Amino acid sequence: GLQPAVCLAIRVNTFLSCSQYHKMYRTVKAITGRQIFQPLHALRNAEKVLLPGYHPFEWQPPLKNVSSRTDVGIIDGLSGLASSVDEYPVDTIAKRFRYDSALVSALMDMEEDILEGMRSQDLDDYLNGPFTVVVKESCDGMGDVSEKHGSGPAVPEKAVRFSFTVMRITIEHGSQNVKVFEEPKPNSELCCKPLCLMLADESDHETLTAILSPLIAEREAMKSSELTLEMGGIPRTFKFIFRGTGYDEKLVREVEGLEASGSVYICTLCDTTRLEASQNLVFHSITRSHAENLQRYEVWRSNPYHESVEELRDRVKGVSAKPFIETVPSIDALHCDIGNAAEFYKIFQLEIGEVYKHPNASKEERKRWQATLDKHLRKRMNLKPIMRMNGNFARKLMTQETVDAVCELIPSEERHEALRELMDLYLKMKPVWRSSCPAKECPESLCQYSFNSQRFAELLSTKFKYRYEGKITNYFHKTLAHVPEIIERDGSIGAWASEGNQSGNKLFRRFRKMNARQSKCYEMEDVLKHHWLYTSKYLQKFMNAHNA
Amino acid sequence: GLQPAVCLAIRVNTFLSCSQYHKMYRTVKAITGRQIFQPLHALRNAEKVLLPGYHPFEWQPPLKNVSSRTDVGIIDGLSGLASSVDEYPVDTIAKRFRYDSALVSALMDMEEDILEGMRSQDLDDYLNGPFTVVVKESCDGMGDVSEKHGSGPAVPEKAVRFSFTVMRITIEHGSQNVKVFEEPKPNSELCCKPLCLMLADESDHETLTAILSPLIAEREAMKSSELTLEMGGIPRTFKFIFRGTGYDEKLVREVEGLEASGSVYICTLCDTTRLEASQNLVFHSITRSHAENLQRYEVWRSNPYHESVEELRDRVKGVSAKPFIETVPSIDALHCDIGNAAEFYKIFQLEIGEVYKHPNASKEERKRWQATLDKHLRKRMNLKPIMRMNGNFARKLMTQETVDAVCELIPSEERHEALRELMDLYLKMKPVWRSSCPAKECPESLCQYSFNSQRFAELLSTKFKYRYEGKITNYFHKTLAHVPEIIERDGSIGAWASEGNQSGNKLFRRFRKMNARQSKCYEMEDVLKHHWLYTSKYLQKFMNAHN
Amino acid sequence: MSLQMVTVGHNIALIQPGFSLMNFDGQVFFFGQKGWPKRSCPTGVFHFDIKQNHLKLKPAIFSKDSCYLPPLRYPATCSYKKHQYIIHGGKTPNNELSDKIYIMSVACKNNKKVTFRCTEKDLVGDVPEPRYGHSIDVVYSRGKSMGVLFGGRSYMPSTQRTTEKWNSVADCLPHVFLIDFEFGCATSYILPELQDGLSFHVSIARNDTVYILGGHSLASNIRPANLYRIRVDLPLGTPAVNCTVLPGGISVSSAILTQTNNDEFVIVGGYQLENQKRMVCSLVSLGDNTIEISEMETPDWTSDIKHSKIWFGSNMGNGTIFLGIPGDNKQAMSEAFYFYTLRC
Amino acid sequence: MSLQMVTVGHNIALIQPGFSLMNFDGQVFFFGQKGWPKRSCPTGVFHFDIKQNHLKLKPAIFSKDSCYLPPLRYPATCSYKKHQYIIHGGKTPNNELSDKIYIMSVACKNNKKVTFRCTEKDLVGDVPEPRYGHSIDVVYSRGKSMGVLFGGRSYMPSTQRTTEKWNSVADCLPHVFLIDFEFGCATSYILPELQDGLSFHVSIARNDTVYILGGHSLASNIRPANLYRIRVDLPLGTPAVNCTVLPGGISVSSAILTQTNNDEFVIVGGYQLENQKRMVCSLVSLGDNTIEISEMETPDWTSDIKHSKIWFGSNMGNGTIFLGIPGDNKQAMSEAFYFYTLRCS
DNA sequence: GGCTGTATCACTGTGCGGCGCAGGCCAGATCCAGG
DNA sequence: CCTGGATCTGGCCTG
DNA sequence: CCTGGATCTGGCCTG
DNA sequence: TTTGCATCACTGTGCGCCGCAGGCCAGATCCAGG
DNA sequence: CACAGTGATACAGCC
DNA sequence: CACAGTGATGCAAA
Ligand SMILES: [Ca+2]
Ligand SMILES: [Ca+2]
Ligand SMILES: [Zn+2]
Ligand SMILES: [Zn+2]
Repeated sequence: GLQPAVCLAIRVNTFLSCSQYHKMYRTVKAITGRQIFQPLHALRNAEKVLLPGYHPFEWQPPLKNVSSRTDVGIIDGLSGLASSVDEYPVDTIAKRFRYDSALVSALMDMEEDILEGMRSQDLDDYLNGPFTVVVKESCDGMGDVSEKHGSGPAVPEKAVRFSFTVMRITIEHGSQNVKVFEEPKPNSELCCKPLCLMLADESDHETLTAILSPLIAEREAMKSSELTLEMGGIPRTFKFIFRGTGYDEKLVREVEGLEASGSVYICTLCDTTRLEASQNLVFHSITRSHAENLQRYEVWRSNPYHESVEELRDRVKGVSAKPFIETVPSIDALHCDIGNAAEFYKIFQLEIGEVYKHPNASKEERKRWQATLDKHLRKRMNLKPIMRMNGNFARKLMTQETVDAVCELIPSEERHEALRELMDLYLKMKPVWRSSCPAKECPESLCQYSFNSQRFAELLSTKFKYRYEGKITNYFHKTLAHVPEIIERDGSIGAWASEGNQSGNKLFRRFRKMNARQSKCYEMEDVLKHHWLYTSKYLQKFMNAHNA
Repeated sequence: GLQPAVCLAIRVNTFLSCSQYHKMYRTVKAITGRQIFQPLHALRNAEKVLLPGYHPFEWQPPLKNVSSRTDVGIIDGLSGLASSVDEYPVDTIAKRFRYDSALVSALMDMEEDILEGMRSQDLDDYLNGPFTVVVKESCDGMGDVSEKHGSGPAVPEKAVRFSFTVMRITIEHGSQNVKVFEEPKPNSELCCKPLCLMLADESDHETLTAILSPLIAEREAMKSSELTLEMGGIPRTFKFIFRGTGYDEKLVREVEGLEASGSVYICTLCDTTRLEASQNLVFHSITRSHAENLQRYEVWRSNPYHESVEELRDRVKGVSAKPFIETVPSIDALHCDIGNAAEFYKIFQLEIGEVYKHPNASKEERKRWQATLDKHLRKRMNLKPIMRMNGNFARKLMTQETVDAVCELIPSEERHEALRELMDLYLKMKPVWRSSCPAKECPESLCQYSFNSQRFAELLSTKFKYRYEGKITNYFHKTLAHVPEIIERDGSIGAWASEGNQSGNKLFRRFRKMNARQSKCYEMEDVLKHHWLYTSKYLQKFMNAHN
Repeated sequence: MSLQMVTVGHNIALIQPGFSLMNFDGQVFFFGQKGWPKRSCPTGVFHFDIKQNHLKLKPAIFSKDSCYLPPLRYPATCSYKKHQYIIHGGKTPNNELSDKIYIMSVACKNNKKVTFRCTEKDLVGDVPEPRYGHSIDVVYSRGKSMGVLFGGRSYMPSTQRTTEKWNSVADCLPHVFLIDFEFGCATSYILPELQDGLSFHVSIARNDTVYILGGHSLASNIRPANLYRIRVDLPLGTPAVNCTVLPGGISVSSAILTQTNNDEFVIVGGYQLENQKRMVCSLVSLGDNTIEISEMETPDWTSDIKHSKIWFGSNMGNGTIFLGIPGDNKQAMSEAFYFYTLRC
Repeated sequence: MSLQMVTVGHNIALIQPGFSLMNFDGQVFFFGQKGWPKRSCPTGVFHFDIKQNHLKLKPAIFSKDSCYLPPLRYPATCSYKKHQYIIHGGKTPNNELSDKIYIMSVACKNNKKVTFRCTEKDLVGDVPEPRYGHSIDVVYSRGKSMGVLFGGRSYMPSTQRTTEKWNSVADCLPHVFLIDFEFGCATSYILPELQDGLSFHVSIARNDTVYILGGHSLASNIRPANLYRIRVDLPLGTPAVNCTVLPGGISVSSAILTQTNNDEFVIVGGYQLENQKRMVCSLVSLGDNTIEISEMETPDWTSDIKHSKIWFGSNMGNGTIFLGIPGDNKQAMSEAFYFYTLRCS
């Protein structure tokens, strides 16, 4: 005899569907006699406690422009968007939770961990102090999401997911803030809770704002309030700090009112140009923000100083659109690693082709250098050739052994020593923006980041001046300029990366294939419910009962 | 308390991996205190009983060029192919069973099925008579089977799978041949047993022959022998019949030594040409075979009559290569449906823009006609516009509601009458090659296939002269000219189709990522063993214990 | 009535439902592109140029004293003759409604290249709320000019708007606003002959009258066949606004209005019902006091317009309509809309 | 030696490892394509035409009396002066070995278009088994001609071949066959100086001698540096075959042999070990009794040949080698092989 | 002695986009050079 | 005979 | 001034 | 009350291929006037 | 310094 | 006439 919460945890954590759990339960009951598991309706009744819209909560003072009804679960993501024939045509299916309901469901799932942290931090148990919750929000479009047949809108073949992850819960005790919770695996798929799932292009700006504006409305509403929640029989108060860092650079340019990546203003953290980035290469400070971008859009739109296009663009520094999502100025660690690996791949193709001696080359010469590099990488590093740079190819490529393999194909020895010092500096700088706490597990590598960055910049300026004279990539400038400032501000890069969101994107296709109804009007509700149910910390403790 | 065979059937049939099963077993044992499930080494110990290489068997006469050992399991599919730098290079990772060991294991995991089937026909369970076992062999190449990193050969990103399916078993009692077993779901993925997995292009002829030649050698050895097998405590005597119907037309043309699909000789069953198939359309007979193709290749190679190349091709009828796998002249029903659906899609597109009245057109207005048809099929029939036509689009397109929706876009009612008559004739003819027994499910629709096919051919010749004068597609000739002879020869066409092998391709794509090691040297053995275990009827009867 | 298909150049994806074509010195321009303005055209105003059935959108710069305005998606446009354009309302690409008034006029003209002047006008007094789908017109009474604004669609007010129904719209109040473009003042007027709200209607301007016909209401969800004449008198004192219900109206929403001849207007396109599309056209001939709406002949609609579900488009000014049809199920590229040109 | 890269036209995928180039009247031809012959070229014999570094394969028809032969993948080719070519053995594209002898000769020549004549010759007597990787040569002794065949690689015999080891090869017996092309007879000769089997070796033909050097054995899996001179005497009675072991041999397998000058041969390419490739060339100068194998200068190998694992290729006949290199990784298109041309003065 | 549990091995996928194309065959323009 | 801008076109940044 | 073949090129069959 | 099973409109396996899309910016490229 | 698998094997602990 | 899911709901049976 198993409890239905235990059978629910076993069904959702071993990736079983309802149609396969029913066969397993039916065979176990019909062969062993007595009913070991529970039927499907008991599990359906048991999962209502973990979904949002179950527990009573109260905001103080009441949030602006939301309803105080507490039994709201999955709702339509369009938010009453008028689909009449006279208006802008909609072609989007969207389902979402309310934001406060998702927050109270996550906190009531994390209840046992919060009480265990208050026990283990030498604190009390009936403390009802102002808990400060830090969450991490992420958004990423997806491709090749093939739409279905049947009646419905003419839906595009993409999808956009919005997620959040509770990162750290503190409490005020005396004067110091002690940490009663901290996520041990922050870039995991187990803790990235879904919030809104829509089927539209990430570059379709009108549909994107029309779906994402209620979320930012609720988020701005609860950015300045206090949530009272009865946790274990005692009411406790919760403040929230929302930190949007799970975005790639293109979406940051889109939703922050900045130009595209090919512009002359390259950094989403400072007002520098691409020519000035290739001359200073280190010395830059973080200046951009959300309020500054709003003020610069108002300067662009009103045009108070009576200038032409070029002088106004130089005044507002590329801010030519209105921002509608507040994001944190930081670096996505995964895409930074992938972009740096692709730039080093281009460096490896140019150094075996003697471009520093022969500045002109045809296209078949470049194809031959690419063919030689791919064949020798298969020979030495056991790396098959791919056209889209992954993260595993990035982690295997940035090694000194790959530099030895490529240096087998270069006749000169000063080019050998130049590539060796370049990869040595890159591997001295890389563990700072990938470790989750670089002040504890690599503090000497954090202390020598500016010296190694200046040495890397001098090496790029001198020994590779056929490639980095008057131009640089954006991720090289992000890696060489702003990393100690982001470490001094946030404490970690890489913990706040968008990698758990991509692992959730891996889970999304699996739940869409084998854990949802195959109907166009029913897929998003089922995928949202099951992905919320998979990331439940209450159900993940039943699967760790053996080590308890 | 569960026996390890029951836990193995639960882990296999609910698509559970070994790691997820270990998690479930660990938490059930930790929260209950009892041992409900069995640990994974007990599942591995009970797993070896169902794999080939466990039971003793004996051949009479012994098989030529085949070993006498009975404990052979998963062997290398290269079969000792030399891989040094002097000779022709290898590029594949292949693993396979022996053919006799796999047929013995497949016959032994359906032991209770054969015993109950000979019980239900009022026979004795101690009969040792000669059982005739006819199987259905299928082979299909796949694409987008992505390569892995690591040490190993330069592998292509394609895969070829060989499989078989035991269709029916028959004992000779008295003067007539009463059947004991019959597969109820022939196109299912629960009955298509994998035999050989390899990583190569199907259009690479040398590597395909080098891997498939040991299997054809074993099959040719077993074609004229007899197998003794102790089943139920009594030795039984089996003899086998092999039917290669699970091939599409492209693989049949490549393997049986015939010309390609766009040739002037269009039928893999007879010797007609495309023009005389476009003139007669009904009146043909099946002439081609494997021995005749070998004789025609010998006539081509020896050139005994001293002819030019064109007169020699006219004498040989396009057999310019040597065949190496014996296939029977049948018709794949799935690709027949897909090809006829694409032909009717082109007919609808050419009927919208009235090519019968204005024969010349640019490609821009052709794209306009295709856009109009796509929008109206999304609006009316709820059909998403697809690029590659598949079977569900064929099943939803071949309706009278679809031609009633298309008839809103064309002005004339003469074309309404023509299209409605054409779709009515096609829907009268389709359940003859789709049903698994047309002599019992639709005998009225079977007995007038000739009249309906002659009416369909006359309607193509008259009301669609602008497209089908001088050229006809291959599957239309196959559909209109041959299938009464094929159903008279066999009894069914849709049962011998290759839909089970495509469902096996789906299972292969699942098992490659979810139930196998992620290594180049270890993925094919794990996928072959797990796909063998998934197809086991002994484990599949455990999941039907509610009866 | 000749219907002719128009091919568009390398920027098909800027034309969206809700664009507006303005006319300056016989040249046609473009406003209301899809998305925020790019770096290839930072102003968003384009040169609408159709010649031998090919459409090329060329960028148009602004003057140094201009205000760089967002692409409004459903504004209220009117010409005001010195010749300029008044736009009000519309949807910002972040789906917020605007209450600004922008005045677009030609600053300087060179050899086939025009520089515009966009000025934002302050509006004080009984101001209208931010809305879209409404109309504006200029009337001339006793040597003075006044802007007559009728209601449209807006969001719920700030004390009634919930995030579960954030994008829900409601029709505006049926008040009539008199906008003075000299001082930027606006006064509202409650008229008892106008009880229902109205949106996406047609508004023809005579000397001192505004003929408002068609429209669609959200409360009862019907398209009423009502016709209202709003007569404005402009004495030395306060103005006198008088509405009058007339028979002969048509059930019309989201139609296109052109002026082919003097005191002669043509209604093209629109929706009679939700799933039913309006394939007929209406000829409106103005007079001194009486108007009449008669039938003209139906133009030869092609097979893809008769089976389309929606259309859009606006007036080019030379008695010529530029209307669009949704393309071959969008997909990646290969044209999302099928554009046409209709001449009268 | 000048090494020069050659671009190939719209049929890159017909050249496979194991092709053979024949030479007729100064023109180079092609045989042994990949796969069975298509309808664009039903014979499989092509016109090997390299001019201003571009290769175009044009089809070549056969005569009406010809036999349409399969593409053999590792035959034994030799020239026999009408001038003709003798091929024996090889692999059919269904991976079966052949024992036929085809005689390729020019039937009629027109303005830059050649029609061939392929005749299959009956072989009776002490016939060799079907094999590949072997060699054949023609010797001239006292106004008569004889074909000298040495052993190669074959499959296991029919009473020793199992389906679990179906594609396993074993070296042939070291017997020497004397093939007469007048009557189609063959007699074998057991010689005590030849104990090991040999495959992929080089065989140079003087008047009545055959110099067999290099090779690779399968039993001991080494490449021996042995050199054998097979002297054939052709009297009125039975022939006398005498082998002689000489010092000076080289450890060579799968090499390319060309004849740049009269009584002067060049060994290009091959494999010295398995993972080790042979980047040196050997100059062989024949005499009346003595031969010597000296060093020549190493040609300037490019960066993709020095780091390739395998090569292949054959002799064009004008002292010019056509060798190939596996396509840089290959993305299933855009040339699966990189070809070169090496000249020798 | 036998049954159960856990570490080890080198790899996987989610990290981007599109359109018809590959292969082969055959007939119809298309063009270049010999009387 | 310039030459002063319109305007394609290809390369480079992020996905 | 033909004209008799080489040879591209696009359309059509199966996947 | 708790179990069990039908019902609903859909899914995928049915083929290929290479760099692309989107945007920005500086250098050719060219066309007609200061 | 992503992280939760993927399955066979080997060896320690234990009953 | 492919076939084994995909999950919520509704109603009959226990
Ligand atoms: Ca993405
Ligand atoms: Ca296939
Ligand atoms: Zn910066
Ligand atoms: Zn036929």
